[PDB]
Amino acid sequence: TNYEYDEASETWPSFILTGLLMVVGPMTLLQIYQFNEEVFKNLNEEYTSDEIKQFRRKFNIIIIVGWILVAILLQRINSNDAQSTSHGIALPRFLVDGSASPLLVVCYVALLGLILPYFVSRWWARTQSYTKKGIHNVTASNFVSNLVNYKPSEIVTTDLILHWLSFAHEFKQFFPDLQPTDFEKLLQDHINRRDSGKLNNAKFRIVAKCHSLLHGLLDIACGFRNLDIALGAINTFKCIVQAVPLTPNCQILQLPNVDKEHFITKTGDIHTLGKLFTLEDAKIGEVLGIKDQAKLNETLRVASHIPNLKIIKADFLVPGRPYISLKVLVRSAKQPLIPTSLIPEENLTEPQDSESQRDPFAMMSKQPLVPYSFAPFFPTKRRGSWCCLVSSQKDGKILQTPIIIEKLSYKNLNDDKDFFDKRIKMDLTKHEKFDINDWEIGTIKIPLGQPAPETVGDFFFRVIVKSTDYFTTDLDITMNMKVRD
Amino acid sequence: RVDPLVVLFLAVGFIFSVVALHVISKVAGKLF
Amino acid sequence: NDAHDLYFQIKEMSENEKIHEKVLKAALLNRGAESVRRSLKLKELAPQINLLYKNGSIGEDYWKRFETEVKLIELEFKDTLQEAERLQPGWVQLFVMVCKEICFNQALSRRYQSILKRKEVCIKEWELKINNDGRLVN
Amino acid sequence: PFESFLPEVIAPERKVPYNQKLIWTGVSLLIFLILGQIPLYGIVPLYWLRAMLASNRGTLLELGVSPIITSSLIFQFLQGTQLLQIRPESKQDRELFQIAQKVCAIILILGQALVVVMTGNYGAPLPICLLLIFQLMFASLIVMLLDELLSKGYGLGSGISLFIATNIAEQIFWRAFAPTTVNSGRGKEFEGAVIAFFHLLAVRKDKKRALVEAFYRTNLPNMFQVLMTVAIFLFVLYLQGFRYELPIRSTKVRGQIGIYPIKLFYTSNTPIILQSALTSNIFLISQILFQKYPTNPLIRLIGVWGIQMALSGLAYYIQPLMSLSEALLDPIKTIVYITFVLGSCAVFSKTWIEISGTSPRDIAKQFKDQGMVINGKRETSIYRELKKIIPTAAAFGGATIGALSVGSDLLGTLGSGASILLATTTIYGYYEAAAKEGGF
Amino acid sequence: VEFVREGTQFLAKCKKPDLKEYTKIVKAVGIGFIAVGIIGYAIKLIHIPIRYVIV
Amino acid sequence: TLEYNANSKLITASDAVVALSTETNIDQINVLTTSLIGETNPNFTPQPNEALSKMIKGLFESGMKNLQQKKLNEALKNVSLAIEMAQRKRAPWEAFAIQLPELHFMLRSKIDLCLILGKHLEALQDLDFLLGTGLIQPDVFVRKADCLLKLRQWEEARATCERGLALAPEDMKLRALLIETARNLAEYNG
Repeated sequence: TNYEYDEASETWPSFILTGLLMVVGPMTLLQIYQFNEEVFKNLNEEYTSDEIKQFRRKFNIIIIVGWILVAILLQRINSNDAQSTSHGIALPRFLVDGSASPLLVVCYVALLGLILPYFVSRWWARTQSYTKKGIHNVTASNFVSNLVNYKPSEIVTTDLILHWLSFAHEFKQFFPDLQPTDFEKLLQDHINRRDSGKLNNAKFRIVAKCHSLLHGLLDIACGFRNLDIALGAINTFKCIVQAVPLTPNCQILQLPNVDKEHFITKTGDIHTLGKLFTLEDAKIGEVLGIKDQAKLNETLRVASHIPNLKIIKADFLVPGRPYISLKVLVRSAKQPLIPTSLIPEENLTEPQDSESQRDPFAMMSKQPLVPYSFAPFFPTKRRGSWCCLVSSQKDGKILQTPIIIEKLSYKNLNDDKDFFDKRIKMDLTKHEKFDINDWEIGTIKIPLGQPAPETVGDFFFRVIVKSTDYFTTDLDITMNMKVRD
Repeated sequence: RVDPLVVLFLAVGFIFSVVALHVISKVAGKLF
Repeated sequence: NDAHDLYFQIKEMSENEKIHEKVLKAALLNRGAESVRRSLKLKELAPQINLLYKNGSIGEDYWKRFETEVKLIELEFKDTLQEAERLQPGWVQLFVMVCKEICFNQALSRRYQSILKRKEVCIKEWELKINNDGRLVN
Repeated sequence: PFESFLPEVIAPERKVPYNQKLIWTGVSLLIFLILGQIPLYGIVPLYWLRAMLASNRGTLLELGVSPIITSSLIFQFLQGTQLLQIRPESKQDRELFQIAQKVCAIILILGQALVVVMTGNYGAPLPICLLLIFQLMFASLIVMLLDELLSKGYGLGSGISLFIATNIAEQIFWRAFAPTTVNSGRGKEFEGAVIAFFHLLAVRKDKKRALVEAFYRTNLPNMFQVLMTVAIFLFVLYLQGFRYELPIRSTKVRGQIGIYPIKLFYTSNTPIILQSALTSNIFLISQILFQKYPTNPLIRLIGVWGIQMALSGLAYYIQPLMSLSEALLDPIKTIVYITFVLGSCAVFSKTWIEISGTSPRDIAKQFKDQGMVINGKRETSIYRELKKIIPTAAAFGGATIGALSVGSDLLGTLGSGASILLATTTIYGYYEAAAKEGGF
Repeated sequence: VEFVREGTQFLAKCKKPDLKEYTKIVKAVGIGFIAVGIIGYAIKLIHIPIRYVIV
Repeated sequence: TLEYNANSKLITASDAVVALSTETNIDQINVLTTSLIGETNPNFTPQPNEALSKMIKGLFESGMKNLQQKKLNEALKNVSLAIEMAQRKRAPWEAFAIQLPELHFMLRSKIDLCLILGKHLEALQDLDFLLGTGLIQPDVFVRKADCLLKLRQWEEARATCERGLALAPEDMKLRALLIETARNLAEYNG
């Protein structure tokens, strides 16, 4: 039919009243109704440079206004005074027949012609151009083309991976003036702890961005079933996060306050943390050449808190989908070796329930996260990570995508059990504070991703679990599955 | 052969043409 | 990254400078070996490429580019064989076997030649102190 | 078998995530809703069919989804009569069936277009007629391509049920928050429940005086109907979780233990749809014959219309109950109507579970093909056990559907129970699909 | 009288959902229904003055 | 660009800087040309040469006889010269299944000789080349792990002996090498 607009402004006030009430009510009701120790969260910012701090720093009133408007309209309504059918609308008269009659239709047609299509096209292009992994399409194409025409003769090094990363297309959008050679030079300066002078803000950006690029490159390398490239990628990620060139004696060079010109000149036999902890406490400082107890305590505490891995039990499992399970023993570089026989074996056993048998990874997903890493030179703050990869032993080719685990308990590294030192050498296993049920043992479950071979016999495998932030000792074991039917 | 953005653009052009014809026929009677 | 245009350049130079004849046949054999190597590479890489494409982490246009290059390589090899028959009559049945042998032969030769450069890489990476005779002096 | 060169949208080669599919469904629904609001240019029935076909007169969507639904039902009948003899072993046959569906939908569109432009009340007097025909033709093509796109994989599911649920939810929201006003003697009155409620609460400032009147609203929808509607909504929601699960295990590969669920509303959509369709057709035919034929023995026996409503006849018993008043006046009529609707929905559920190819024998054959077997039962008894659960489940589901529908029709909710249950089952299917798939 | 007995036995054999999943189910379905209904209501409301001014 | 020699008929790129792939293709073409010059028959057969193989055998025997004479220095030089001649003066279009095994046989003896002499880096590189070119035998893992232990790389030594045991678990020397590597690594860390 034909309605009649409100010219007395008597009908729209209650409409706006209920419209604002229905939105304020539930929001106000909702507003009314509304595990893993970390020791580096304080020490990281203690050694971070000022420029990096500045870079990281640079890089509800709706309720009250609704209540105010509600009060205003309520008072305005209270100030007001006030057989055939007469249809009418609540919309006022001026908004439809006043001087602003074409304004509504022109803004409507504008919003429907230029606002919606342009925005939806931009959003669609942005969501389509990017890969599912989280990188650009051009970078993925470049990585694939590079791995395609790769001579097996050339041995993989860090400089080769840096040169490959220097062609990242997502770096061009950040700085359309720079060149790939400039990116390579910047990354070399960062690894060698050199100053860019003026392009520090760009070096920090590209360093922060290389992370997802390296993960994508690792994924593609595991796709092409090439092991050396993946191992070199892991090493490059380590070198980047630690800001140090790859050397044989690097597990000690990753320390906060060391002088290479003194250390390398003095000794030539210290290459791991165990060999260093073999020495005395003052001997460590005299060797490192820092001669500052107030700072020696800091470097000792940071060096005695990085995790070392060690296997306890590894075996196959043959459900409908075969998957391996791991028993890892996270220990520090200072605690001595404990025999595996002392384990009560109860933590090794698994409860067999319907829910646990349905999804074994449920208990694994219960372990706490890993704390923040100690990156005195990385721009942003990162957590620890552990990526595992499995390959064959007959030919030496990767057989599946890499799995990256993040949930783990670092309880055995806390400063509570400091009596368990290596230099004591008094059989601390028979100690009054020795409680074999206090040491927690995490678990790791790795699916095979491929069905078991239909043949019968022994088939060897090899799983590696490398670090991503530190240069600790990792695992390299070979296991064989005995299909017997 | 046919992309979704093409379909959306066709629909937008259709509704735009209809409303343009409507407003043109209204203003033609209003002015003359 | 190919020696295809190199054959055409050599042909154009021979058309004017009167170079020897066997160099043309040699360059043709080299181009054929490169083409057959590329074809075998594509044949052996197709399954993993298709797997990664189905996984949804490679994009879309690269798949079509690969499918196109698949037949582009075949067309180039056919043109090369036609040019070979044009240069030498009744020399096709032996051409395939000669190509198949020289491909592997030069691949092995390059892989062996690379060790001279490969050697010092590990030296620089491990900071070894090596005197003459290849022995270690710590 | 023939050749055709027509536009068609391409399906994605890879899986579309949840976010993009949600965005596409939303924008498609928005465009479909905008199309149904624009009136024609050159211009100067039963509400039941207009609501069921998701269409309204006087706009670009006067046709609605009628051509698509008619083509789909036609090819359903052609597949049921086994005339196309379609073989699943070939994809060319499916492509030919799809191209035939498109070419028949377009010609049915143009035929209905010429029919309505020559029959409609717009008038006989030419270029205006041509442009008016072309406009609605292009609109039909656009909505057809939109449905095809939403079904290709860019959408959560089909588009017809989505549009129907959209129209139902819109009718429900409009019957509750009608901003319009009507002044008839007493004063300007809202047609929505909450709007008029807050209006009488504010302008009168008398709690006891205004509340007793705003809660009853003998002539217009009130808050009580809204409460009954949300109550039956939560009720049918709670009725969705009811499902029978039996233990199953595989025999081809060991270590495969699973659970097969059997819902209560197995094919809930079909029996209520059949009942509504037959009732609407019966009412239309009876009204037509009573308008054409003045008075005849059989015409009076099958149905007589009065104050219009049917009374004292066969069609008098098929009419749904209005409220508790007519319920308490004629209990025999209410009882016979309840028995009729229950029997109809039950037999419809039975025949549909028989004809759809989901019989206990069919699922037993499917299990034997897959090799699945019960954990604590033998192999030769799977069909015997299914015979004791599947038909009873279907009959009970149909019975509860009929009970919910008659209860909604009696309590006087905001809308008819059939549309509400259709929307709820559509939303529940979408939600369970999104949950089983895995995504935010 | 056997039909209601079979129905009672069957419903006793079905699985009634508890609150922990019922809340998620009702939340999802209510969010969907409200999201479609508000859009429909706004679209029908805004088009009325536009249709009046245009035509 | 590129210049053409007249008397030598050897193609050389006259540019100052060129790509490495271009250099490899140029060298390959030059080798092909100098082989086709020596080969006079129009349609050469994939059958290998005879006098060349005989000279290779003679040089190899002259190098081997130094071991009977207990001369450990000149034998390595003679074997290296024989391998160089066999690699250079052999036509590319010869049979692969005959050029591979002779090279493997000579390379194994050369590896053993340089390992006995006391050279480790060259022996390690040759072992890696032989393992990468498509020969997997438990007889090379022993020497590779021994060389790695001699040049103090414990992780790769452990990986190598583990892979070797993953193919010949019944060996008695691989297990001794594994024990020695485990002890050396325990000292390296602890």
